[PDB]
Amino acid sequence: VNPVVFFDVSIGGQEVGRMKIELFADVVPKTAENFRQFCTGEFRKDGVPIGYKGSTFHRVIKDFMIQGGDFVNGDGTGVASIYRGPFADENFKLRHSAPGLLSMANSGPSTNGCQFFITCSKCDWLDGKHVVFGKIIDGLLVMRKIENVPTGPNNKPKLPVVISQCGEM
Amino acid sequence: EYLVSPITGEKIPASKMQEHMRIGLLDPRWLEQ
Amino acid sequence: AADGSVKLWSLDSDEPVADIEGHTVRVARVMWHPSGRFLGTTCYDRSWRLWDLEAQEEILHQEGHSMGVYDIAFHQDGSLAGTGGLDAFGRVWDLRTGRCIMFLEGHLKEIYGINFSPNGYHIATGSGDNTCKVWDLRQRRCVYTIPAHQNLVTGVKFEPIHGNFLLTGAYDNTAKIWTHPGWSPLKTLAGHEGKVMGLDISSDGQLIATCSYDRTFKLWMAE
Amino acid sequence: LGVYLTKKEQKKLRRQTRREAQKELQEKVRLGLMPPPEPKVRISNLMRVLGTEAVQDPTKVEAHVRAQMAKRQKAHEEANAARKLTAEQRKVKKIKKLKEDISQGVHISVYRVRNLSNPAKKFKIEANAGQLYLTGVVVLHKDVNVVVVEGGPKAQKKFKRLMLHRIKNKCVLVWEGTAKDRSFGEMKFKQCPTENMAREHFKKHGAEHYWDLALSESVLESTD
Amino acid sequence: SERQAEVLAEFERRKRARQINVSTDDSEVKACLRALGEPITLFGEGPAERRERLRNILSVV
Amino acid sequence: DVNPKAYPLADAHLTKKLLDLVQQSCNYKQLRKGANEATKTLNRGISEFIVMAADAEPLEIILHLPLLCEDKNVPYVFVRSKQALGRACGVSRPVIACSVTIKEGSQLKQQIQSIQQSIERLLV
Repeated sequence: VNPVVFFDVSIGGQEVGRMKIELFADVVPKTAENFRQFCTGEFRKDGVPIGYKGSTFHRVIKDFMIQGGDFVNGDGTGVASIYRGPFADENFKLRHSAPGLLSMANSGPSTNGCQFFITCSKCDWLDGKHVVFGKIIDGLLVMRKIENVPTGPNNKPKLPVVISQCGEM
Repeated sequence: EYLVSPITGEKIPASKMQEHMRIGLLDPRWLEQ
Repeated sequence: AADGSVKLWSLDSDEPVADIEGHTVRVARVMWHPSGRFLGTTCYDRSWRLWDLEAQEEILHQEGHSMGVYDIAFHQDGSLAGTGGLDAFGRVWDLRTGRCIMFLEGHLKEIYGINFSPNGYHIATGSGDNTCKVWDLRQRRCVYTIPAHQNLVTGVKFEPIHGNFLLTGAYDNTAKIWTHPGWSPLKTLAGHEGKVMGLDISSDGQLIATCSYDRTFKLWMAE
Repeated sequence: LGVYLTKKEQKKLRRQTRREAQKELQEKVRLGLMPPPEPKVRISNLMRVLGTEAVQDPTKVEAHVRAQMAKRQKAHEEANAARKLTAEQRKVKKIKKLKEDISQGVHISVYRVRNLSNPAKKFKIEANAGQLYLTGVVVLHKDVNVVVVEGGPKAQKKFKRLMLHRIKNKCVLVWEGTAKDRSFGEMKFKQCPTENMAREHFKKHGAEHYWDLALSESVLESTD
Repeated sequence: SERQAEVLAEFERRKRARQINVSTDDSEVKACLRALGEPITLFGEGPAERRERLRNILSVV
Repeated sequence: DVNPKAYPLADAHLTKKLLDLVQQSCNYKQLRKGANEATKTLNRGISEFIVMAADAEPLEIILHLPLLCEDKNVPYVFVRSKQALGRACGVSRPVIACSVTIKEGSQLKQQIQSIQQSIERLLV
């Protein structure tokens, strides 16, 4: 079966619920392994469970995308993975023509890191540029509330929307 | 095989007996430390 | 041997001539038929196999016992064969019909020594419960119980000519020559430093060789 | 089957249980469930804990200290007696009634004594058969005492050592084996001056071979 | 006062937790957590932390 | 079953008494652990019986013990689990060979003879 993950969204200090995002390990085993390593973690840097726990969404464009998950810089420029740096894309068979799909956000080819982006709508231009790491099987209301959050300059949210807890379901 | 636990009062598989005794009495102050 | 293979050896060659396979459990006993063509092999696989010299095939793989067949004992005429199991049960099967006739129930431990009488009517089964049940094939009941020793009786064999005396050997380092009818320990064969595993009587009845656990062979000659 | 935790493992388990109980008490005292523990004062301790109050009212302090000592003894004594109550019922009925688990096989020992004219040895054998719950019988005849005892393995091991070492003309076990079920009733005595009357009584339970073995052993002893 | 009641409730919850038998097999612990719904891992918790969380859940439940 | 080499393998009823007596002898400072110490006791003529497991990895590292027991006239029997034998020896590590040694005036003597008789009954 495909691995299922879970992340509790905390916007402005208020918990908006948990979002169950199942990663497709058949079409993307490397992205699913990176998400499983960032979910709980055993030892990443000097015996510390480094991952997406405690990170925040740095970009929220309403009805376009919700990108974040940068645990290095926090603004979306951080790049970290289980393969000791950036890795290549797994496959282009997954498409972003459906909302709720969580893809590996990157700045180009073979630059996929810890930053993940939840697609709020169908993006035909995002097909082929980034591979979809998984799909949100539950908790679409929290993702819709986080995508409808107020965004300041360069789609930066004015309210702190971070992940309080993350793990495997 | 199945064995009775001298530490828990429950039946356990014979293959897990060594680990069962090893971690069934892990002193919680070790976790605190 | 205990590997399950049967080795047919000759009186001249040191190598076995025929390797009869087909058994994975420990072959406990192997006894040829009195005719000479058949050879019954009893193993711990809860069955008993029959082989042949001109065929070398599985004639009858007759199961039925709840435990493994320790010893097998055919009759002097070859019409019946009494197989003894390790679950204190003894079935007398027919070599011409293929069905059980007599159930030798009554023992407590596993039967180790079983041998039919040459008269054609008695059958002596020795078990590990320090007893020995002599039953009759015509009366169809247990005629007598013989407490020969205090250990597991592993050897029970009468005389092959008439069967006037029965030699019972157990693990108590002594053998008793209780007459096959008389059941009298006329003489106790002492001197064995270990357990008496096997024993046999000669064709004439003047020598009795009994193997022991001290790796020696002791004969019984008249003086 | 069961497993045996090692000595170090026993020490660890005991230490963890004691620490758990101690923490239970400490957190009860922290939250005010129980009153805070009072200092434990003995006679040699009286001048260190109650020193300043034992000059004003020395005998009241002595009485209080001895009352505390008695109450500590009162609890311990009550605790030991309370657990001891278990034996009250679990004694001659649950700490002495075992029966050696004689359900699937009865060990039978047949001894042939040459001289058994003393009633004290027969009374001791009957008391050992009734105390160890071992069934059997004893047949008397001219220089032949055939004592058959069927019971548990522990009772047979006790009777083999009582008759051969604790009782004194020679005693030899003629047949030591097991049987399917029981053949003889309670421990009784029966004298038979003739061999046929003893053989007819032994054949009533299907144990006629015990008399024939005892006659053959006497014949083999008188022949050589 | 309700504060005393809740402190006593927490104390008896811990006391029951001290006497609940929980399997030491990690696979069985994960299966039990899956059955009872709570996540397998929380903020990078270890197997011992997983065992403690299962014990707490069984105590409350 | 699992190991045909386990000729002296005991059954469930007997192995309980074997392990209990091994533990009792350990409590009486009467037990030696390991194949090497069992061999040493057999050479010294101090062991009255030898137990071993039927799940040793080669199974040939304790297979000389039956030969040495026959040489020294000492009963031997096999059990189906090394871990349980080690636990009965008071050792967390698995033990594949244990020896029970002769002592003067020991109170385990009767149980020693009982277990030796049962072991002898198992053989053949």
